[PDB]
Amino acid sequence: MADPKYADLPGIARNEPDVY
Amino acid sequence: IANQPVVIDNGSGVIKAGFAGDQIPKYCFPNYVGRPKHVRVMAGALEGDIFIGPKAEEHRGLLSIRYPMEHGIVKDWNDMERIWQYVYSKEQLQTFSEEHPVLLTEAPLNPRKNRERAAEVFFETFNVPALFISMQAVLSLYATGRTTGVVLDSGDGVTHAVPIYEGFAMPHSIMRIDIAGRDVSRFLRLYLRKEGYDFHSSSEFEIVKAIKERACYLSINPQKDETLETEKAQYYLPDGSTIEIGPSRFRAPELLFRPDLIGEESEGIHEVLVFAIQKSDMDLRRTLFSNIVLSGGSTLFKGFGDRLLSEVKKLAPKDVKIRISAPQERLYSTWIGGSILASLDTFKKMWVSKKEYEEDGARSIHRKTF
Amino acid sequence: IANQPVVIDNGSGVIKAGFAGDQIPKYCFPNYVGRPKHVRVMAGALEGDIFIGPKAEEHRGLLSIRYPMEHGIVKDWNDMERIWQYVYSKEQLQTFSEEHPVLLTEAPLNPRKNRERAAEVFFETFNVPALFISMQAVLSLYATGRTTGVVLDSGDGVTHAVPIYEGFAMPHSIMRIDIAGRDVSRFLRLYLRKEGYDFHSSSEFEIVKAIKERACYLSINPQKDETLETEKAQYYLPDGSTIEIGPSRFRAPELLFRPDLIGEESEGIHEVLVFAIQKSDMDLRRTLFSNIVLSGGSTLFKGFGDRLLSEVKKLAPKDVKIRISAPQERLYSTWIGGSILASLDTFKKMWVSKKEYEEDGARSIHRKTF
Amino acid sequence: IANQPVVIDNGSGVIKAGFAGDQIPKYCFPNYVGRPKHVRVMAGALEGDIFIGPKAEEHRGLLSIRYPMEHGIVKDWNDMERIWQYVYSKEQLQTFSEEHPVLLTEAPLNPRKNRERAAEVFFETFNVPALFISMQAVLSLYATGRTTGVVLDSGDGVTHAVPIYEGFAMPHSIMRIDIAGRDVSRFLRLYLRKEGYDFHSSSEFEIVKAIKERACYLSINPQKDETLETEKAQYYLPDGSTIEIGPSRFRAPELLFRPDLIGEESEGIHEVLVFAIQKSDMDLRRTLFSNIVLSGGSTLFKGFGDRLLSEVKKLAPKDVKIRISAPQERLYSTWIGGSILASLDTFKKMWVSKKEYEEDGARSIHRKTF
Repeated sequence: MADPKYADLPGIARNEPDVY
Repeated sequence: IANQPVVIDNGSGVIKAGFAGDQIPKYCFPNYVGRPKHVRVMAGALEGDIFIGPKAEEHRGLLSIRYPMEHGIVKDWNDMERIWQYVYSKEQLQTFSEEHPVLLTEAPLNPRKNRERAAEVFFETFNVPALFISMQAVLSLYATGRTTGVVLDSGDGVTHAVPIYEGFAMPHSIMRIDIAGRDVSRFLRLYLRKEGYDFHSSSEFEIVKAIKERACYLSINPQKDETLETEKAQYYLPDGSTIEIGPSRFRAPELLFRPDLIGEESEGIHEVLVFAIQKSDMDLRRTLFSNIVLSGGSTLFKGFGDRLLSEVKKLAPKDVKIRISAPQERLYSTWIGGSILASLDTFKKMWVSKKEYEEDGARSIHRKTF
Repeated sequence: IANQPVVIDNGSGVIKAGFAGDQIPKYCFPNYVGRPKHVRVMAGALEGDIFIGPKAEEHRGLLSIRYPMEHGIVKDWNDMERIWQYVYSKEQLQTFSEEHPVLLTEAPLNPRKNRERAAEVFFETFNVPALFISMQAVLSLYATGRTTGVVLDSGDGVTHAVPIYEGFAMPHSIMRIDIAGRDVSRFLRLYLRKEGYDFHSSSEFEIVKAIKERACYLSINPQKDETLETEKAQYYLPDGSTIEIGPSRFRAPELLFRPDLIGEESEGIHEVLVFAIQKSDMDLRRTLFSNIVLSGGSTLFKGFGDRLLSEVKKLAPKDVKIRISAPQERLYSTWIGGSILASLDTFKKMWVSKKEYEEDGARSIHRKTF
Repeated sequence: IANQPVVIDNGSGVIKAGFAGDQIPKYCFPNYVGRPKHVRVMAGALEGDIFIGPKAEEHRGLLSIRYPMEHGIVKDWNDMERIWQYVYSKEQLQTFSEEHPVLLTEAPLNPRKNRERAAEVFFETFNVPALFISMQAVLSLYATGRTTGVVLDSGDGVTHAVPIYEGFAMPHSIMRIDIAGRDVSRFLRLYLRKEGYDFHSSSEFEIVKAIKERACYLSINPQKDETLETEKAQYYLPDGSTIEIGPSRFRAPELLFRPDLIGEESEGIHEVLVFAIQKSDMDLRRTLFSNIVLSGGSTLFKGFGDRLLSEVKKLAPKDVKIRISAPQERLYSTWIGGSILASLDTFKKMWVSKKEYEEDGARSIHRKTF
């Protein structure tokens, strides 16, 4: 979208893997 | 009188403005008043003698800049009145203060005197029909669409972490520091002088912010980066003179994690996030760990969220699912939630009207916010 | 080897020390281990790098103060070992640990692991011939000269009520909260940030304790003081800067009676005192109401006993004579009783000898205390 | 190899040298390299064509003077190498560089590249066995005999206030400004052109320094002196022609307190002294105000110490004991402390040896200075 500052390819979140 | 209300997202670094029910703020400009250093001999000069917004960004070199807000606490009240007047004026909004209700923002655990004097400005000097003051964390969660969430924010003035769970903000679990983007930029400036390149003026200070925004990253292991020798990357000024930054680019944002570098023992960003989850009740901790939301400009460093994960893995209990979420629109997250909050029909009940302010005073404003 | 035994009244805030059969503890100093915040460049600086006692009180600004003991539960054992080593050293007592038997104090209902590790320190690291751990409430009654009475005390860590009747301590009628002087000082600090004046640093925390000690008073009716507007009395810091404290000075010590303000649903001092009298047997309640002994540091607030009476009048059965006794030397009441208990000829039978500890271990210490 | 070590007090205006354990530096000469403007036709002339020390002071008019060091930062490294070689040569010291260890001095918060290049010169061009770089503030306190106190200094290069409490220099409270004696002398010259008596040549520049040293004074109230009309007192030049100085004498050293006159928004001496004290922790501030040490040549203006106190009374908190102490030999303060520091037995542990430099490099020098 429009406006000066964005970050491209950080991702929405960083998550640990879910174990059983 | 229920017109389309205005959303003034305050902050020491940047001030966002616009109307309710919009996707993104149309009016974003940095929060400072610029006044000229030099004498105007020649006629046909830049009139007014007070510069706010894009004029001040364009003509930095002339203007002795000074920030009215430090750590979400307005020091110079005359300067903030001029900025809020500039926001309302024809150069930005093109509307009167009398028509629209106002949505103001503040950091949590601020001085109550500043909140009272803020209300005084909007009700007396400007003639506002209704004012409402809100938190950053509650607005960030409105923008995402969640209810559960720990909001680790990092603006220019303040860093804090309010743990909300299913629409229940816990006021005593709030952890706050006065270490943030401005102090990192001030710490980078001090390093650049130790490297060689000196900057001292207030117009010259914003170059250091631009270097900090562009060329800075957080090392995953700082001891490993210390032992190794850096590459020394370059940067071009508006002048054109090249600057070898060196190790100061990675050591600058370490102020956020190690606040002992500036010489002021605080918790740190990662410790504030853990302490906020720990101060809350036992059964709420695992849900608060799963919903960690990021916001503000000082979360935009390269490898910030990766390091913030690793610090939580070090501190928090083992075998727990950590999820540090962070939307695409982190900078305008607080404004978007305010625009969403303003558009809802419940907004009419929450605010403080002018009639209610004239009758009661400051006590009614303190009651309605909490 | 029956030398003059040493009484060490432990506590989170302050640590009193001295010999048995004395009128007042000669050696009182605050229980914390300060270590320097800055880098010593020049030679002839303060040597050692670990500061306990009056040197730490003199050079607060240099040292990052941290307490080893919270709520009568030692967290950092290495710091408490250094404090006890400082007590015995030539700067204070001028004696060896090998000569004198030790009288130790601990809060009731503490972790047994801490009591075992306390004994390990005194028997093995120091080479004490005989140790004896005792309760604070029993010693306070020894100092007054009574046998009967409930003992409400309020140190820096713990607030507890022990109902005792003619030398019969009732362990099941004991009440306890982890809400005391330190939490009141922490709650005052948070309130001064809401006023305006922040004291984030660890050395700067000691200024908040000094404000709490001097400029605080407990109002009788809290709702009446909330409706009325305060005068905002002044206070001078160690630097010289003036501070209007405002309504925080009276609302801060209210934590003791209302622990829902900090966000920790507990009983409160006045409820604990009534609960301890109620949980005891029916025939003892009226004698326990008449004999109520105050002790510790957080009983020294202005209008504390007046409010405590009013709260007992509210809760207790009607037409019952209440009497909240308060000695002159309330802070040293726990030590004075220890010095009295140490001076008695029965003391030789109560203690745990070194030979007895080497044979049995922790089980003998658990048996002799109760 | 532990010979009687050499002290080289480095400075932009003046450079002072000698040996350890001496009362006063025997070898004080100005830090510049004069080179002849005119052509040498006749034989039996001044040989060498590179003049340093008393020959350069004697023959000013011949030589195009240029200072290698500006603001404690050498620009022309070849000239400083020639000055250091002249110090060691038979014209001044009469010693070899290989025998004695070196005590060099530098201002705080300088470029680290200059510090490495300084070390390279002493270790490789000269063959020094051991080198040590130190701060001017720490040495001034060694000279006086104290450990506590702020060291305000003002030479020809830099003005900086370093707060040190009981041998603990606080690196994050070190204030610095590039507004010292050279900028005052440059500002005096610009004023004398406004008066009428212009100066342009480099040999002719040192006459302005002589005018600055002799006929100048700092008034208490600058607005009162501005309203009043000056007497226009005289001064005779080295030629013989008289100069009526006028208001240029008193307004010239005002630059140190008002840096807006030259056109550079900085703190000023009086603000730097207060800011350095304010940046430190609360408990150390009152002791830092009681111990203020002056140093350098630009503290020798008439009514400077009286103006400093008036400015401290204005800025600092009320009812605080201010005391601006100073040595008798304010110019030789930093050297005497270095000579004291060099003669101590600990000095062997502090320095960077030649073997240690050859192994590690610049990192070992950055590990030993700070």
